[PDB]
Amino acid sequence: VLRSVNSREPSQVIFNRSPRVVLPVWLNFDGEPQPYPTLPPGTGRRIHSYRGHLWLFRDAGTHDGLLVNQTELFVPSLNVDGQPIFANITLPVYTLKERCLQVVRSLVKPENYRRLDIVRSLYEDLEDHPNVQKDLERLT
Amino acid sequence: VLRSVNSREPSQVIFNRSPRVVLPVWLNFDGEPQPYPTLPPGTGRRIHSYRGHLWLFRDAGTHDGLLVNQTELFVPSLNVDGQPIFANITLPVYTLKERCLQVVRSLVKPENYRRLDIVRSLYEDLEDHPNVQKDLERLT
Amino acid sequence: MYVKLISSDGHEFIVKREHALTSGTIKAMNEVNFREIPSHVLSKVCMYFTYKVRYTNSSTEIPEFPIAPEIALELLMAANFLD
Amino acid sequence: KPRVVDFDETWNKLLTTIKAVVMLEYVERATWNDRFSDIYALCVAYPEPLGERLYTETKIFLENHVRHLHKRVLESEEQVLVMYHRYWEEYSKGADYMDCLYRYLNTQFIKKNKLTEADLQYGYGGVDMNEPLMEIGELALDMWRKLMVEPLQAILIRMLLREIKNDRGGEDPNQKVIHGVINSFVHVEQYKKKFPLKFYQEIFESPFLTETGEYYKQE
Amino acid sequence: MDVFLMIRRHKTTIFTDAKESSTVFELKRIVEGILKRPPDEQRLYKDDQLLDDGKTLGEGFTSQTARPQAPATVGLAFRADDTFEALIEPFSSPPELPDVM
Amino acid sequence: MDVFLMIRRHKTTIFTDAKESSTVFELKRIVEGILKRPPDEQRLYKDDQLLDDGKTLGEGFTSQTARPQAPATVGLAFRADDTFEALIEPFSSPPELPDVM
Repeated sequence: VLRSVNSREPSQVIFNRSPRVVLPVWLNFDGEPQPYPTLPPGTGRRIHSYRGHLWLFRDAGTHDGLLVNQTELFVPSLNVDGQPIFANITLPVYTLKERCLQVVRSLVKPENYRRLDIVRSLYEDLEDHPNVQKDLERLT
Repeated sequence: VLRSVNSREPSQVIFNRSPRVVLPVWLNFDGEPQPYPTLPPGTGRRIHSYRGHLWLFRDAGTHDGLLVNQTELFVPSLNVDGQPIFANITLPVYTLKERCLQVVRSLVKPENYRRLDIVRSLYEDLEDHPNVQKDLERLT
Repeated sequence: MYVKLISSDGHEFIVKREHALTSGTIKAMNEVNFREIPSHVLSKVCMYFTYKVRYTNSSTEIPEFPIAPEIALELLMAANFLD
Repeated sequence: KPRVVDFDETWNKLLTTIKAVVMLEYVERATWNDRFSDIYALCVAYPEPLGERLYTETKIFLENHVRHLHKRVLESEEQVLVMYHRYWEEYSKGADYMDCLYRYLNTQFIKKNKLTEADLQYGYGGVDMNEPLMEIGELALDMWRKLMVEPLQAILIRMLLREIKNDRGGEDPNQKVIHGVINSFVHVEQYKKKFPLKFYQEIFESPFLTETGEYYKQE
Repeated sequence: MDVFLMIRRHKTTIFTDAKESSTVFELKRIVEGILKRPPDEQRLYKDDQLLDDGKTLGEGFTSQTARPQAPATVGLAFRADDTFEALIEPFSSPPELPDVM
Repeated sequence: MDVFLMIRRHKTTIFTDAKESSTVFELKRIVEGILKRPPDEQRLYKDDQLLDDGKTLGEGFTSQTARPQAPATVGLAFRADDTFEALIEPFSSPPELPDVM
């Protein structure tokens, strides 16, 4: 369902205002995800894309969600006056719980998650990482 | 010196035949290296480039040199009968010295190199973490 | 307007009522005592409220919420406690 | 530092506040300072949450609170309109204050451990020990439905239908009681996302349209 | 510009935001609203430095030093009758990191 | 297909490649050319299994089991009259891994 419109009309974009290594992902013409080159904290890239193409942004290491233009998804519009579209990528409001969980997933190896001194559900919250595919069902 | 020619004439290419995660690099119009999306072991991509653009390939973890069609560098050509040009990316036949250095370089944390039971020049050998700019200088 | 939050070590934190109400748990629980939350965690919980308030939908680029590792675990408890 | 508190302090204080629950002075000030300081200490008590023990005795208390209220209405079937409804209010205002207070247990213990109602109906489990591990307010209302509304429904409906039929006849029945009883049929399923009004429509609206037709047909 | 603070006095701490342009005395009114102690009965300090009532918080509490996520300390000492108590029970220390961290 | 071998006998080892389709006897000719012992006076083993002269190396030396970088062992036992001596002094073991490895 979430598969890029094959318009073939170019649109240039300027892409990172977050303490993350952003991974840009494009959703292809058939709906399959394709990862593009990563952007370190504070970096800019001018890039070429196309009108009605579906982009989303994640953290490259941990797969976490990142916002673009204060929203969850980005689509190139028209390059009016030939000007490239801006894609200002930033952190979402993460919960205090998750801001803490990020930290736990990053220090402990997955094999030792069920050894932690917590109730079952907090293991099941650890083992449900930021799975991109499940967010595509949420966006659909 | 070594830089892509701004021909603006398109070319389609097929990009791995190794047990490594390949990192393609494009040498821009100014000669500066721009990294592109990796290819894991045995994977393919059909990609769009341009005639007289300069490509090379490294490893995604160690920055090791890799070959494309037995050559160190690749340049796209005109697509005869509309068929995509094949870039078969492989390992070189390294020196046995360089092969031993790889294994040591990737396991041991650099601070401990000067701590090893080896002759002093081997530290100097190990401390070339295969520099791409030095290899641009080498090819110039 | 304010409310009082008292750590396990008796430190009393007085915060903007609104900042406190940020927590689903505090909303649940105006002088709350936290026999299980020592003043280093509580002060950072208060920093998080102050942070969330100041940086939630702010024009200035959002800096990462720094958390010290040692308190990350106790603050995780307080976060999972507070929600 | 994150620590354990025994259920006896937390729970019996809770129980007292869940009984006192008809009012929120104890929520706004006392639950902020006193009540929650006890139960929060325990709910996700650092080494192990006594949130399970607390939920269990809280449920048994709510069942006993609702059964005490139910007894008072079962023999007082005329009072089913006044009392099953007003008791629904004392106890549901309670479910709300319980849930202000309990938003910690509710979030930190209950929801983290909370198996979906579909998981419990198609054969799975670890929450419905004695009622599903629902928020205390949802648990309270589920218990109110199961123990007050469902057993008293035939009397509640019959009385409301007679009182309204008498209103159509020109009598002035207790309007506030009638409206409150009717609203209780709505709130007792407010937690069900698929159909928050089904119970009210099947149990009260269908019988009500039927008696109203017979009244205007005669008029 | 908002300045984020911890107004600390013995076992007291006040987490609140105030403007960079606001005064020490206005902060004492905020503290009054909090601890039910009038400003004359308060001595505020920027961290541990005694601040005069007419000074702005900017005069070192800046939005980037008194930050939301890393507030500056505003010492508070209450006045027991004629004089101010000695200026902060520090916050308690956290426990040691488990081996796995 | 090339099959890479280590024709090993007691402390001796011969590194050579032969075709998957080549015979045990042809390998014994390679060994004869090297160790100056005639083939009938050689018992070749695929690793430790006794091989018959007419068998192809494929019949377990395959290019992927007898690989250049991980050759198969071809045991060799020399002839003691009518009989073969007992079949390979193994190669020495490596030292323990340094802690940094």
